[PDB]
Amino acid sequence: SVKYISNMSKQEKGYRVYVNVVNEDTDKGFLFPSVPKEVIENDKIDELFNFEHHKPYVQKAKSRYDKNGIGYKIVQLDEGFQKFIELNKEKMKENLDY
Amino acid sequence: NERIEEIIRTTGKENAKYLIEKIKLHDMQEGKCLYSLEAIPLEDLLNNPFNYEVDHIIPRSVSFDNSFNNKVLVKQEENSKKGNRTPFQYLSSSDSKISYETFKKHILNLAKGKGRISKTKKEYLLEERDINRFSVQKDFINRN
Ligand code: NI
Ligand code: NI
Ligand code: NI
Ligand code: NI
Ligand code: NI
Ligand code: NI
Ligand code: NI
Ligand code: NI
Ligand code: NI
Ligand code: NI
Ligand code: NI
Repeated sequence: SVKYISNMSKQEKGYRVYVNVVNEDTDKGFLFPSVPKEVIENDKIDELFNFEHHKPYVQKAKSRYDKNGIGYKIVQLDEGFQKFIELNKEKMKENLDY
Repeated sequence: NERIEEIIRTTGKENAKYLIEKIKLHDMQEGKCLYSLEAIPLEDLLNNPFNYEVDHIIPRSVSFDNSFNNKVLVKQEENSKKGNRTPFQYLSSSDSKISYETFKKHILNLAKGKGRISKTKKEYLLEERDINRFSVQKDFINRN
């Protein structure tokens, strides 16, 4: 199974984070409404699932995991949140996510 | 009402009979698909009405709301991608075309600023809780 950071949004006290867990045929999307800033800026991905999230939305696995529908570049969770922020900072600014 | 009345006269009463609900939602939304914020030209809605569907903001499984407060006109693909999710759950995903922040800013202005939508519809659109939770479904049932 591969975990992707698919979407992020900077908030006043943290970050909204969306993670897709993909295996052979299933995509499970986890919506984390509020992740502390300290976890985000330090790439503490091992602490991500310690925080509250919605129940996973289950759908068929996509044939491609390049960019999300907004245009942000999708990164693997092991690459860290800072990677996602670095590649998508300008686009997130135009979508009120940064 | 006057704009809708002019549309009915030009389109004819026959075409107005089957699409009046979509025309009202289109007028309410100022011609915008609420989930993609893309333009829905009136001529395309009148000529290809099946390309646009009436989505229930909160699934009636949870909402029990079939009124206009729980209905929005969206592109067919957006209704398909959303599934049984809230707008918040859908727009935070990787399946959406716009961010929830852009969506929320537009919805707040559509309600507070323009008054095009009801307070009930605004709270449906900006619902940020997990509608799959026992407690959240209980709150929706108890609000009745
Ligand atoms: Ni991974
Ligand atoms: Ni939890
Ligand atoms: Ni792509
Ligand atoms: Ni129709
Ligand atoms: Ni009607
Ligand atoms: Ni026309
Ligand atoms: Ni359902
Ligand atoms: Ni109902
Ligand atoms: Ni309304
Ligand atoms: Ni209001
Ligand atoms: Ni509880």
